[PDB]
Amino acid sequence: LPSARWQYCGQRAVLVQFSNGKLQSPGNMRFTLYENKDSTNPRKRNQRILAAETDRLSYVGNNFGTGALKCNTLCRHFVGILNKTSGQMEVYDAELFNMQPLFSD
Amino acid sequence: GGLTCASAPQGTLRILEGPQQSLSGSPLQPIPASPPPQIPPGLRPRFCAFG
Repeated sequence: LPSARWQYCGQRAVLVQFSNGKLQSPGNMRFTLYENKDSTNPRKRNQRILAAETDRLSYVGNNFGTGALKCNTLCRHFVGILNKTSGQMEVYDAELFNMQPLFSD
Repeated sequence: GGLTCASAPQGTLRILEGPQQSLSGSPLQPIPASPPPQIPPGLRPRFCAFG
């Protein structure tokens, strides 16, 4: 019955939810994330956009618009690491992004 | 600005509020049954036959 010391250390590690399938073959794929300017009003704490550069398509992931998922607001998402020699499951705040390929207008 | 991918996640944990056992161990509370109708005390012949 294994245990793990819960050492909460604090940054928000992104997690990806592809609307196409599973990313099972990673390769040359560039990932960049975007944050709003005005940090004054409390909407900047949720405004974040993740962009995915592939040569074929570009995948974009929101937190606010129509299609942004409700699993990271009605429930929190954490990330365990479990440095096995020390035996401490150190925990990071996380978000899940449901990515959707961009086409046109 | 890398954001390189990592390996597959090697386990999930689900945390939720568990129900208490001490509220789960109580015996039942039946409604007490009303008694069957009993003969009211102090009954006697109030009618003597005429004449």
